[PDB]
Amino acid sequence: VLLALHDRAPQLKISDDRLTVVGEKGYSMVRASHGVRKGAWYFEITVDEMPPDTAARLGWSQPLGNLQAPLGYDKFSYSWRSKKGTKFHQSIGKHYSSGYGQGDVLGFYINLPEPHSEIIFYKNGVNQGVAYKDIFEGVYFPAISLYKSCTVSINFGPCFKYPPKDLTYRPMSDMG
Amino acid sequence: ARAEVHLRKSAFDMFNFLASKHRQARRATSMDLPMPMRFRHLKKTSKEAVGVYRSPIHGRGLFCKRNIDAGEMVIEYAGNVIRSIQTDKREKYYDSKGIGCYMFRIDDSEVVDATMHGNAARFINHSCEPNCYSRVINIDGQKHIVIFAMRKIYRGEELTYDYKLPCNCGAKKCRKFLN
Amino acid sequence: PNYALKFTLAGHTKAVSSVKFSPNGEWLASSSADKLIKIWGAYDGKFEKTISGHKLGISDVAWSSDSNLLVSASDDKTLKIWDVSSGKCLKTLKGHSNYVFCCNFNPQSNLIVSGSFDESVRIWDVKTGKCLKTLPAHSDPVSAVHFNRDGSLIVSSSYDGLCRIWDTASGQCLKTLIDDDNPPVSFVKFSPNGKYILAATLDNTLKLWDYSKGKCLKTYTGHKNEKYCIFANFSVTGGKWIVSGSEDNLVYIWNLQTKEIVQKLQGHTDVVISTACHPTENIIASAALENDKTIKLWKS
Ligand SMILES: Nc1ncnc2c1ncn2[C@@H]1O[C@H](CSCC[C@H](N)C(=O)O)[C@@H](O)[C@H]1O
Ligand SMILES: [Zn+2]
Repeated sequence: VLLALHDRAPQLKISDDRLTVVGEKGYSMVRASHGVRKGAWYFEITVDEMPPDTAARLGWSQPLGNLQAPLGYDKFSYSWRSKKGTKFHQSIGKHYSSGYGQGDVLGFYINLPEPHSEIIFYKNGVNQGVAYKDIFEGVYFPAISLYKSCTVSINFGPCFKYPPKDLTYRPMSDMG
Repeated sequence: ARAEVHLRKSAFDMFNFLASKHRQARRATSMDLPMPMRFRHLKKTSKEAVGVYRSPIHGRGLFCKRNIDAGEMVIEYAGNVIRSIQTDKREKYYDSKGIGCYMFRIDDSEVVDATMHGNAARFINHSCEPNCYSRVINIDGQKHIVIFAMRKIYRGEELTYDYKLPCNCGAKKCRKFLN
Repeated sequence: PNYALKFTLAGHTKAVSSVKFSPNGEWLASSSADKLIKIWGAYDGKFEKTISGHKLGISDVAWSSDSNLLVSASDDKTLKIWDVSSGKCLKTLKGHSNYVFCCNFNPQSNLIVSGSFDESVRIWDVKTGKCLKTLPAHSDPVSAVHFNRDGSLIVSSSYDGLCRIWDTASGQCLKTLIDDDNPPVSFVKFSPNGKYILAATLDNTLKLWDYSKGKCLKTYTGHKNEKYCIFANFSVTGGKWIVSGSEDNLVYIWNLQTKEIVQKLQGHTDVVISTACHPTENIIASAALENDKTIKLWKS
């Protein structure tokens, strides 16, 4: 699955096989070229190599967020901190959820019937904070903003490692 | 005199320069010497060619005491090189704090702020008939906001360029729009 | 904590400009803007003399360490120098473009700091009277300055919330006491060791700042100080009392150990702008403005 060529942050370390996302300094959020629209689409973000002191923000975001936006700047992008699970969305300070562990197969899901959303930080099908609810109708980009240069994978294979349990997602072999 | 408790007390200014006085080819930037020589000359000589004094145009300014030549380098606008969305955060912040916002950019990716980190190029007023402009140069992979001159800028003349909002420029070519 | 009223130093014709003790602890003299620096005693209020010979009113008179030499911050924009001993027109020293509000001395008794309303702290000479330097102090007039234990620093009481600890010898801003608020800073002074700062900002709250660290430790509650530049003091002769003037016709004296209302003295009929402490014994200067014109000898 080919990643983004123009609608991303080209200074970030998107790999040459186009299956591995590595960030840099400054919260420029690389967004993949496959924004979900409707039905049920779930991809994984297989975290493999990540040093400590990385607030690896993972979640969902709309195209009206900036390429240089932090994941959790405005009313369109969610937020997920490693330290104490503190979420910042619509610029609201909520020491709300839990963080994550290193090596966990991440990858989140937002529920788009063709409205009713399921915005929970899906780490291996385990709750890491029931985040938000009641999105609008539109395109929702993949959303990865990083503080350091950590080496995490992103999965588009239909035989997923740890999806949400009893998720009737469409397999990602129809996205590209 | 101890009885008339008077007003005009607080200034809301982080800098306090308003004293009683406030007394307002050889060089490589005018030579055909290469751009690293000009850029190495610029940081060493913008500290000693110009100076910050109190501005009748607006606030405090950049009053040179030297016949600045035409087309040469004057000063480098160096400050907080923040991301383009940290611009709106610091704009809301220094709207909440009252400190004047200084955000001139190189491009549409990251904008140089000049509020916490800065230099004497914060004290550059705007004249709609100015004596300088700017060009984006390239040094060692980095880009630098460099204020190139236009004409022979005399002793005592305050330094202004084109920023590209009613101004105190005093010129007859006035746009009154800086967006 | 039993300061008792003893005498009344009556005779003033205008608002009493200052009531400060002499450095020998034996002459609580006083002055006003009526060109009458009324030299009084300390224990009974016995009359000694009265200095006159100005053109306009008088803002500040400051004590030299021999209890004799008096510089006058007179409102004719002069620095007329006078004497407890003689009272001769020693040096009339003009120069300031606005009213010379306050004046102080170094402990070496050889410099004349001049806190005027002209936004330029100039320094003058005791022997002849040359304008020594001119500090680019503030965009605000000066209400109060002080030297440290030797005279090497100048603290500022600006009006936009700035207490710049100025150098004296080289004369540059060494440390700027920063505040996100910009209160009208009224009367600052160094600690008697020179290592702590009592910044009297006008928010009904005195602020004791450290000089080394720089953060506040203790404050005070339940006192009226918002409009006038009310002087504060330090007293260790009894307890650790802090003598200050009042606006609701009191004598504001409380303790740094208490920080609250534990002792009040009373009897004035105007705003007490100047207070002072006797250095060894328990004599406290208390005198208000034009609607009082009396000096009240409190004594424990
Ligand atoms: N020529 C001019 N006339 C009116 N406003 C100007 C101006 N040049 C710059 N400005 C605006 O005024 C602000 C300068 S701050 C004023 C100068 C300095 N801070 C001081 O007073 O000491 C800037 O934010 C700028 O946008
Ligand atoms: Zn203008």
